[PDB]
Formats: sequence, structure tokens, C-alpha cells
Amino acid sequence: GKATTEEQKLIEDVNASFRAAMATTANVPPADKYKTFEAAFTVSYKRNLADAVSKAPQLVPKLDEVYNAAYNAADHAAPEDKYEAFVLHFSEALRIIAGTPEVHAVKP
Ligand SMILES: [Zn+2]
Ligand SMILES: [Zn+2]
Ligand SMILES: [Zn+2]
Repeated sequence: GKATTEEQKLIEDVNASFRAAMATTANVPPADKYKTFEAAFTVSYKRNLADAVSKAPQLVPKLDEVYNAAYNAADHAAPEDKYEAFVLHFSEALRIIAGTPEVHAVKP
């Protein structure tokens, strides 16, 4: 119904902002990619999360879990591995909360 349609729109907006944050690392040296990504990611994610609080507060604990999964995987990774650890767990956890059965990326 209306709630699931609004949740899906928010999940899509979160993913699009996440992809835009990844784009900011294109021409950044490896050791600076995670800090660059994280600064870009936090601005747009916080705006998306506040939209969820307003329009679909039932989604907020699920979004919190996706972010925690990603931030915590990056937190424990060695510096050279932090960016890919975030990206991998954020994208997989977002597909899990969205109910997408193919969670590990399938190559085209
Ligand atoms: Zn930890
Ligand atoms: Zn398959
Ligand atoms: Zn996987």
C-alpha cells in the first residue's frame, strides 16, 4: 500500500546518494578514498534519513542497521580495506532490508 511505496522510494533515494558518494572517490588516492567517501556520504544520508523519519518512520531502524553494518565493517578493517568494506556491507544490507533475494552482486 502507501507505506511500502514510500519505503521503496526512500530506499531508492538512499541508494542513489550512496552511489554519488562513491563517485567522489574516482581520482582520489587510495589512502584518501574512505575519508572522502564518508564525508560525502554523511551529508546526503542524513538528509535521506530525516525524510524517512518524516514519511516512513517504520523504516528508520532498518536504515540504522544498514548504516551500522557498513560503518562497523569499515571501523574494523585495515585502512587500505575500509572503503571496500563499507561499500560491500552497505550495498548488501540495503538489499536485505529491501527484500531483494540476490544479495551478493551478480556480475552482468
Ligand atoms: Zn566494532
Ligand atoms: Zn542468481
Ligand atoms: Zn557477498
